[PDB]
Amino acid sequence: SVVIVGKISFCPKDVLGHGAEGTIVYRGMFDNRDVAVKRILPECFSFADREVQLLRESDEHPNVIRYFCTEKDRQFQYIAIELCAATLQEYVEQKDFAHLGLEPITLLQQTTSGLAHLHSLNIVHRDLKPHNILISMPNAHGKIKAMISDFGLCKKLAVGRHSFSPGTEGWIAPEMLSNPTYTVDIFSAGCVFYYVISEGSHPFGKSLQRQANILLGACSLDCLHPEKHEDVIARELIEKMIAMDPQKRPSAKHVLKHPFFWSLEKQLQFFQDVSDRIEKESLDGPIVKQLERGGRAVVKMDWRENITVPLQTDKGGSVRDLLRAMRNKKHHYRELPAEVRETLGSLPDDFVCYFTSRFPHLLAHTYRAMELCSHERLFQPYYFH
Ligand SMILES: COc1cc(-c2cnc3ccc(NC(C)C)nn23)ccc1C(N)=O
Repeated sequence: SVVIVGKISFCPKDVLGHGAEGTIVYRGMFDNRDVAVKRILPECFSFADREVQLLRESDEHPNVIRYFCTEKDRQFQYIAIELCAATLQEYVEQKDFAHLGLEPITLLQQTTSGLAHLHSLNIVHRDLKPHNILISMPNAHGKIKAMISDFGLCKKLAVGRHSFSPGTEGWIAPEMLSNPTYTVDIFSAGCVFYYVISEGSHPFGKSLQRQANILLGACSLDCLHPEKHEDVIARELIEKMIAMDPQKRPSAKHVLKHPFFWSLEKQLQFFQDVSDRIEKESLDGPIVKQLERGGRAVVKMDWRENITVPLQTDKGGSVRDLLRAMRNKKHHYRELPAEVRETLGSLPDDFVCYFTSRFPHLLAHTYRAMELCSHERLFQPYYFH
């Protein structure tokens, strides 16, 4: 036997999962299309009506679950939505999906892109978590993508930028408990970022302590190494995203421009663009002095003695001179000997990594220092102005 509420139809045996409110997701069909059917209860009819409407307005984005139809009977309301592979919670909690060869930073780009679309439409999610972030079915070209999904707890803003004081514990922003705004979704995103990166951990600890810890601002990003470039860049972003002060949190569009998302080519191109921007530039200059404000430690006192034996043969405590050296070796790469291009190359991937491995604070330091040129035409692909 099957449930038929035309054009929506599902077999009650095929249950994908649940929803804490009493809602249950099934595998079903709408208009000869394989869909996921959500069976919401009469008490929750308000949520579904908000949900269906906000989806009608935003499902055209690729990182937002496609909504199909809504049909009511004498007992329930049914929502036909896009059928996906699994949730982000199942993806992270089961390392079988690893064979799918999905890129963690790309799922997060897709999730942030989906969220950034919502925010632009003046929609705050208020319930962003791994259960609601879904992993699509592979298309004809084998591509899989992340999507936003539980639209029940959303709120559309208007003239002003304020929400009033609600969700699922462990992922709620501190201000929603204690005015709240789009930055509530940035906090929940920050937690989701660390959870995928750490392959299961959460900044605020174990599932039951998490919300009590958010209230106390007691967190840990200890899966991130202080001297591993990949982890260092990741920490920078996550720390700002999970800030106890909403004012200190970056916007969705700010998050998408962060080096965390940059390719190895982009990472190297940024080092070219900055070292090209410096000179002609005097030390007394507010750009040079801001960049020199620090390492020393970033450059590990002398950036020459920690470099490879064949490269050192080809000031020694300057980030400005280290980046100038990098520019000179990148430019004159094919007009350089085989011995030095073997230990450094191949350009661009293995080239930039040679310095990011040996100096894990170089990109993180240069990026937040060079934030002074955030308005410049040259630095538009690096910051959000
Ligand atoms: C989180 O709930 C949703 C899930 C789906 C959905 C679509 N395809 C799949 C495949 C597996 C699956 N696993 C279950 C939920 C554990 N869910 N799901 C679609 C929409 C919603 C919503 N809350 O609106």
